[PDB]
Amino acid sequence: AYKYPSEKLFVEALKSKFAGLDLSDQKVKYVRAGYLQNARKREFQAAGERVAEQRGMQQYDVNVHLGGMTLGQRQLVPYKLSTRPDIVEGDDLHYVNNPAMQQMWDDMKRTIIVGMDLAHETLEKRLGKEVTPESIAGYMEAVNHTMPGAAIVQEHMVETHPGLVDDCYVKMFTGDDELADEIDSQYVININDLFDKEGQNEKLKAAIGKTTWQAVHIPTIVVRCCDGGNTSRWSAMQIGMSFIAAYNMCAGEAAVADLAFAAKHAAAVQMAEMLPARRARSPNEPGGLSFGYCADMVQTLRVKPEDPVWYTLEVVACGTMLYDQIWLGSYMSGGVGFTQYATAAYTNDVLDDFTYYGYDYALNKYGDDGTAPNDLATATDLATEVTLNGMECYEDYPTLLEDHFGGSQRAGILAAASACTTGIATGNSQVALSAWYMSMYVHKEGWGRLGFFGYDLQDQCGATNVCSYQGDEGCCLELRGANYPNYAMNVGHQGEYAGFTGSAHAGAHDAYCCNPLIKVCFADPSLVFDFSYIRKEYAKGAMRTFRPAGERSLVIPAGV
Amino acid sequence: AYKYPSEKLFVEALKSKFAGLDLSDQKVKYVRAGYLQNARKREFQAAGERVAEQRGMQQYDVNVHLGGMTLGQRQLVPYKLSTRPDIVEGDDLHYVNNPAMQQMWDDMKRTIIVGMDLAHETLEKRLGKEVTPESIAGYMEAVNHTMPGAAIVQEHMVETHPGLVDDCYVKMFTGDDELADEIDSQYVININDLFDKEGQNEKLKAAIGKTTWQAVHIPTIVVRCCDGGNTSRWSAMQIGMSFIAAYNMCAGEAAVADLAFAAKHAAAVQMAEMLPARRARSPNEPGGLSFGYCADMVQTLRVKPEDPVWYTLEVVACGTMLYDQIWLGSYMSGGVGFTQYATAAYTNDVLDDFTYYGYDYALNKYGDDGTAPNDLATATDLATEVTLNGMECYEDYPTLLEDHFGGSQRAGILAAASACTTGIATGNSQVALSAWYMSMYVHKEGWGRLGFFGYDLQDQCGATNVCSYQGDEGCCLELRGANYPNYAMNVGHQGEYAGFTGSAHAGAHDAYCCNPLIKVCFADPSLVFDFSYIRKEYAKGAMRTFRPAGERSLVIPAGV
Amino acid sequence: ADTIDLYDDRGKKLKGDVDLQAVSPLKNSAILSMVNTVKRTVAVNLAGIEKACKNASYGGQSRNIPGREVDIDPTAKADKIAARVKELIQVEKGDDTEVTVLGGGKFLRVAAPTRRIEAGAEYVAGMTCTAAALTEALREEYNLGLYDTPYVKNAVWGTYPQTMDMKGGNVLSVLSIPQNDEGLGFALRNIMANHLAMLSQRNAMNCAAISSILEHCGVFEMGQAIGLFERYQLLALAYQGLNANNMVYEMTKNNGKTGTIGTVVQETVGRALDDGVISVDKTMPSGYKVYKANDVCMWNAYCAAGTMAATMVNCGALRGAQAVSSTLLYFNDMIEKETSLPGCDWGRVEGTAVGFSFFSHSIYGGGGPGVFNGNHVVTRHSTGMAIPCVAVAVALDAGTQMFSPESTSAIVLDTFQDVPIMMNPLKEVAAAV
Amino acid sequence: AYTPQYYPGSSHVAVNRRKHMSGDVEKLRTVSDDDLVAALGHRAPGADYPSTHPPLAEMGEPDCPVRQMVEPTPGAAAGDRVRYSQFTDSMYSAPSIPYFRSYYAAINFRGVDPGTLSGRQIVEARERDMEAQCKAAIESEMTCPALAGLRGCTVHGHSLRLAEDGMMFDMLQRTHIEGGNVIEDKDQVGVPIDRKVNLGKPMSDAEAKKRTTIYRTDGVKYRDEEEVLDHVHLVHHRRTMYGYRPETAAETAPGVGPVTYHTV
Ligand code: F43
Ligand code: F43
Ligand SMILES: C[C@@H](OP(=O)(O)O)[C@H](NC(=O)CCCCCCS)C(=O)O
Ligand SMILES: O=S(=O)(O)CCS
Ligand SMILES: O=S(=O)(O)CCS
Ligand SMILES: [Cl-]
Ligand SMILES: [Cl-]
Ligand SMILES: [Cl-]
Ligand SMILES: [Cl-]
Ligand SMILES: [K+]
Ligand code: NA
Ligand code: NA
Repeated sequence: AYKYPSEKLFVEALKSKFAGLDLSDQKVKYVRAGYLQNARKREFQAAGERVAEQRGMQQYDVNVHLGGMTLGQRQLVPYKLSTRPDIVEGDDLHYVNNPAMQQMWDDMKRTIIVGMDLAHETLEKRLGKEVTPESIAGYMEAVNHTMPGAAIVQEHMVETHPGLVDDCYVKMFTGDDELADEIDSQYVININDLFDKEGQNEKLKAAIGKTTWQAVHIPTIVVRCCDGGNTSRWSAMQIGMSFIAAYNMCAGEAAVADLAFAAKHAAAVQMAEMLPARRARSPNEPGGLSFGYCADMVQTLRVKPEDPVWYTLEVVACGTMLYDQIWLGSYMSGGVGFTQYATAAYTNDVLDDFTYYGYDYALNKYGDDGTAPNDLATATDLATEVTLNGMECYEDYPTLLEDHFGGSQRAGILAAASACTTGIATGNSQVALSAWYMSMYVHKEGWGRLGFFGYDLQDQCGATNVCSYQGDEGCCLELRGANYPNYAMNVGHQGEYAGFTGSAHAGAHDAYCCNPLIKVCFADPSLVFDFSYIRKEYAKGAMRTFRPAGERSLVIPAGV
Repeated sequence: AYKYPSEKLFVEALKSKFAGLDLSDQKVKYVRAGYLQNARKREFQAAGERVAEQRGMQQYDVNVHLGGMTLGQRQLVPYKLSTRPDIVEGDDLHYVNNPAMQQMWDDMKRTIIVGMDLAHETLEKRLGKEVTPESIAGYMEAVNHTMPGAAIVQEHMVETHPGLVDDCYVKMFTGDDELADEIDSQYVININDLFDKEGQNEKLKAAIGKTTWQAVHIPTIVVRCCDGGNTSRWSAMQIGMSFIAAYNMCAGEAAVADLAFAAKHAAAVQMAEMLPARRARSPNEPGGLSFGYCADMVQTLRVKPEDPVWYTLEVVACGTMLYDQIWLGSYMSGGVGFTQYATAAYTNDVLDDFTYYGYDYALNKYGDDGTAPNDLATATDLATEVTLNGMECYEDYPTLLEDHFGGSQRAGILAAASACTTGIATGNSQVALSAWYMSMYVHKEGWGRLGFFGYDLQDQCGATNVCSYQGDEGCCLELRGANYPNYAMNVGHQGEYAGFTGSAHAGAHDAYCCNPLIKVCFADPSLVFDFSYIRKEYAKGAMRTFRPAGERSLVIPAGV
Repeated sequence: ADTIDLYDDRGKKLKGDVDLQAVSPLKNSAILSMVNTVKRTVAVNLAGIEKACKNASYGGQSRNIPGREVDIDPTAKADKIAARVKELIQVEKGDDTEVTVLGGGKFLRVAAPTRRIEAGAEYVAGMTCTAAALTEALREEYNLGLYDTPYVKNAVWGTYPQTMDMKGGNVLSVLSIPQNDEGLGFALRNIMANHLAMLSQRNAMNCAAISSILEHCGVFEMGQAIGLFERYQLLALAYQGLNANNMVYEMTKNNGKTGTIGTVVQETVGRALDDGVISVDKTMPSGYKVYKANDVCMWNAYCAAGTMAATMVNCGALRGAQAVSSTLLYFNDMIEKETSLPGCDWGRVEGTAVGFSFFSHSIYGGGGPGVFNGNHVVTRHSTGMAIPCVAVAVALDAGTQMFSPESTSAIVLDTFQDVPIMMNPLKEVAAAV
Repeated sequence: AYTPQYYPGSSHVAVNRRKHMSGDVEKLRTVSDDDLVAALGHRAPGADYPSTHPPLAEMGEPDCPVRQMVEPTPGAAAGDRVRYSQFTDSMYSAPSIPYFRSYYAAINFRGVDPGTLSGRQIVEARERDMEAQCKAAIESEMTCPALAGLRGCTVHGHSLRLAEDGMMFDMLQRTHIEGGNVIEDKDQVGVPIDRKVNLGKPMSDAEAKKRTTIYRTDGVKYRDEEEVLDHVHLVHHRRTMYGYRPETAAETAPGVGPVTYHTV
């Protein structure tokens, strides 16, 4: 079993940021260098000079910072992606500057899962058509021509440039191995090959049954021009065109409308539902994303289920970026936004140290993954120990506290380590949720501070709403999400909740948390972003080595 | 006054498409060449070959078209942008392939207008601050540094790359000429310079009064990653940061929340409001765009008000592309979509011929612009004559009927010409609306067809709902939009309604149709898209000579 | 069963030994009447209609549609218009339809007949029938025709139906449109704190009552007052909103000259102990005493009364609304520290207050206290035990706010200042028992 | 009347926390009125208080029973603006911690709007009332002028290593040491002021640890303060229990398990 080592996991990053530093020193010399100390700020200042000259109007200027000081009166320190060798400047993790982060969200937003069984039943009932592997194969060729925006029925149609929509495609998947083996492998997500550890493939096939699904991914450029509400509609239009051609239907008869309703509604599985008026949004936007679905999109669980912590922390990385940086920090606010509120959860191996410490504590006290008692007493023990140890780390290593300089960062990381430890130990997301709130209460009394002004709205509502069963309070964690009322506003929580939702199912040695269709869909390697190793992808984006979809270089000028 | 000439305005485009053709011929030889006739289709086929090889999965292939036939069994004909020399392949007008079209919408979605008076009153009342041209100038510098995503208060902030957000800026505007003159011109929309014809500047300043406004344009890249709901929130965050710095506030005191409510709600003028659940969308999306606002964004009226038809047809070009190609053809559906449903209204000088014919008829019968009787009898006369003349043109010129091959295109163009003629003549949008429905009914009986299966839902509800005053029926045209219930679904109407809403105010020689703030905001030459000549911009996009904002070349790899 | 003594807004006893159930939203005729009144009553801004038509400013927000002015003067014909509206909306002579001219002709109060609400599914029939009756009355009075009536219609209805609401219109409810509900049962929760302060005429005791009643009516409609939770909610309503046993009034009086949030905490603990609601449970080595609740729902009710009195003492001393967010937070944080018992709504008042403090002192949203309500994403989280304190704080403010009752809700004051349930809610609730 | 106990725990840090809550904080230094007004930055020393509304006596008030029994503060009666003081405190054993500054304000002063955050703590009140509250705090043992300071913006520093001279990092350097004393020569939002406000000597490291309310490994270790941990646990448990059902029976509902406490 896992054994926590003698050197803290965060020490390497500290030594790599501060070569030669005595890590016990509570004091430092401030040189007040300002922005010139930092290559990225200097590059930004020069970029702002060009912007202003080209457009005839002032833009970025570090000297506009208030007080007569530029950024960097203290040292501006870079960030190591956790479990990676890559150290990047902080700005390289801003979502606007990071194409890997943009493409992760675009890959989620442009996806819809659509059942095929109802459509096939419609063809049989209304038209008397026979559906066979041969007819399905013709349909799969049709839908991969039409889905990116190309014509199959009419004359004199104009079409999308195939190179602008190269990321759009459709694959089918099924729990019926006999059907899966008859269709050309280019069109099929192979559950057996992708889910070859701990019998995960059999768990998924049993859960899906002998039903057939299409994983549809519309073009990135489309969701960029438009919104997530485009996705199920775009998918349905081209599914319908493909059924018309593949089954020799009238191109617009009553039965076509049954196919439309099936593909748009009855057999459609959105990533997220709509939101209420104050935060009005179309479907397939982040506020509607449930924590169980977020956890199921991440794929480290199919690669290495024997280390539940790794998958857990990749889910944290996925969720904290999406929910804090893009959703809360952009869709719901904007500006400079919330980069470091999220980086605290996925850089410098800090949450990893605190969580592996807890995993080791729980293994030794309660036993194997997922066997700890599913009760409030166990959540109390694990949360308190994990939180005290983490607070002691921040107290004993001054540059660790300086990394998580904002209390909100500290609160989310200490509570995530607590709740992830509890999830893996008990195998129960709801018990882990009690542990999350306990961490916050413990933290507040130790230091006489917690997070930002409004950090613990959900915190103080939290313990009492874990086990409520009242209409707008009660909800299992897997089905909560960014629209659960107490959670609808604040940084430093949503991605951590997805993380420990994953931790509970990793501790139980499950193949998924909430929806096996989501799990299979996002395992497919034909997606642009690699959902199996989130932090590795973020490093590529920060290093300008991630190629996203959706660019318009094919149809724009260049020139001097 | 205008005199309609001896040669139809659409003849040039016919002769340039078909060199040497006798335009009276009703018959043609079909050669059945298929896709190889057309350079763009051949390029697309080659692009699809690369896509498939690069990803290991079939994508575009012309031979997937049903029937054993590829596109182009007839001749595939290009399109001349109306009033422009540019002739382009039809695919170059698909919104996905045309960056000018994408940037037009992005410029609208990323814009919010925010009053400053309430904010200034808050500073006076709550803090006792004096607001002066000097303090405003400091605020304008602060907001142009912070708006794109840069820091002004905190230490150790990470920021957006200035080059990725070079299109983001804020200008102020005011009807108070003394304040406008005191602020550096780089920060001010100069109403007197931009609106120098027919006293338009004085009309705008009188309507706005001595009130002060900010035109905020957030980064294109942000609305591409997110949605139109991001705009007012992003704007408010950085307005808030800028007031904190410029007025030496506590960086987070109760008064700051009053500034936030002012910027987000009380003094915020969205481009569009939210939509109901079935078509759930954030604010600043096309479904919420009123026809009056769409017409006021187009700026040909400030350039050449003495030709009301030109501005009118630029509005038609703006609206038909946005509402049919992007909104209905993507947000609300998708796929190949609705390019030619819209191109019929802005190519080959067809609508221009039909509308200038009507303008000449009305000038000779009723007199000067805007002076015709505002009654049903007048709408009847103008719509019938314009519709009959246009039908005769389609009957006498077979290649004109071949261009508007779909009944829906013909219906929208005949009715647009009828309604724009009525709007210019009467100066009344609501009377013009009666003329629009009259054209449809005349058309239907002449040819025993109108549009697609569902084209005239609004059509047949239409005459009776022009002058209804019932709750969900009555509405002046300026305030109707793409969420007016009868209008919420169908191509071939929305952009034309925006066009003749513009035609009525052009005929009356007004400076705007619905909101002077929108008018001034979109006159600013610092926007990426040129709102003063829509069809010229579309030609640039179709020719790959339009440079859009929002690309990620600065932070992505290239390589071999 | 539980009984309470009912006291008025001046601390005088109204009725003794009243069954807790007799103040239930499901049973008390005055509460049921209050709900009916807020559903079916609308304010009409005739001056606003006149201005929109004369200035072609249909839809508001600086809109102007040149050339489309309609020169009509409904404020000068308000009595004739009011009589026509009444004839168009009344179902039967002598029914509960009311149309009253206010402000010398500037406004109408329209109480649509209850039968129109009963015949529908929601509460919107008042707004829609009033808007329709007004549009017809203006068309008739001013001889409007085919092409100008649509513009006048937008003067009344705003941008409806391009928008879901009557945005920029001149028909006003204290409720919002149903589609603005955050969830199931939220319509009576969607009442702006500035409106509540005007309903009460800035009588803070009456504001507590009106707001508490409507909040708990919402909680009942949400399905969150079933079984044991009915007693939990009813005790909070009675003790926090209806001045049960005079506790809110007396605690405020006792702490009004020199008291603070903290002294109100102390008095609440002392009352709970003297009244047997809590007892010493165990004593720690330092001598710190852990308490236990002998009646859990009663302990909550005492904490709710204390939270209210603390608002009255602290915002009353400031004569400023903004301190309500910190009062709700620190009253409950410190009563937990003082007792080791959970605070009001088991942390949900404190949590609401944390986010409410943030969203009333930051860049990100919210505003001053007057813009919040039980349906607001920030302030929805307690089941009715936070917003009544917010509305009271808004009422107590002496002029520190930019978005004040007088600047956002003036027409609500004129519409409801003569309405008996809003003039003396505590007396009307007691009289209905 | 009820005798408050405020907070559990037996270490000297818990004793200090009860001192801050109860307001029994020692005065350690004197700051003149003019110096403090200059530091706060809302009006010139000696200037009349600006007003946001007329004095209550001049404009009258609504007929409200609460207004009629709650005495306005002096600043409310006068119609002062609501202004603020804001402090940042080092996690290296500053005397004060944010929540306990807010409890000090809420227990001991009338008509106050305190706010707690990790890197800043704010008190908003009518200007003259705010000044009196800030004077009490800044003159008391709640303040070391090296480990704490007035920062209305640009607050970064609470969690950073101290400078070599023991001053908490301030990006705007509103304070510095001269001759052993902390001198403030900018107002709380970073604007230079035309005076040197002498806040006196910083506390020794030993004095700071004797006066601090923070638990940490170099002082009173949090892990050892079992009474505070018990308190936290009791409150969490009872909140969880009553959210399920608000009755004593919930305290042993299935799922509670064998909850246990150190000292009770
Ligand atoms: C399958 C439908 C039923 C339906 O729901 N939509 C269809 C097809 C759909 C597809 C066709 C794509 C393809 O060829 O693979 C798309 C492009 C929408 C999409 N999914 O992207 C479209 N039509 Ni249709 N569709 C059009 C039209 C039309 C006209 C075409 C008449 C003719 O004489 O050619 C008729 C309706 C009518 O008779 O009025 C029509 C019907 C139909 N339309 C019939 C198929 C007709 C056929 O069998 O050939 N469209 C038009 O009238 C012009 C615009 C054109 C649209 C593409 C563009 O705007 O560029 C396209 C709009
Ligand atoms: C003006 C506010 C009030 C408000 O509504 N938002 C602010 C400012 C806002 C701005 C600051 C950008 C700039 O400097 O121009 C942005 C980036 C949001 C935006 N508009 O883009 C932000 N905060 Ni804030 N804000 C942060 C934080 C914090 C921490 C910082 C404490 C410290 O010791 O440095 C404190 C809250 C606390 O004390 O707990 C804080 C306060 C504040 N936060 C105070 C300003 C504090 C000051 O005067 O220095 N933020 C954090 O704790 C970490 C993450 C950080 C966010 C940026 C990122 O995630 O990268 C940023 C998130
Ligand atoms: C409260 C609400 O704002 P309003 O009060 O409606 O202006 C809501 N904002 C938010 O929740 C902001 C969330 C992100 C910024 C703060 C993160 S802690 C929104 O815009 O719909
Ligand atoms: O200072 S506040 O807590 O309001 C915001 C932190 S980003
Ligand atoms: O054929 S239909 O009218 O249904 C659709 C035309 S695009
Ligand atoms: Cl130093
Ligand atoms: Cl032939
Ligand atoms: Cl029950
Ligand atoms: Cl009980
Ligand atoms: K987008
Ligand atoms: Na190119
Ligand atoms: Na590059």
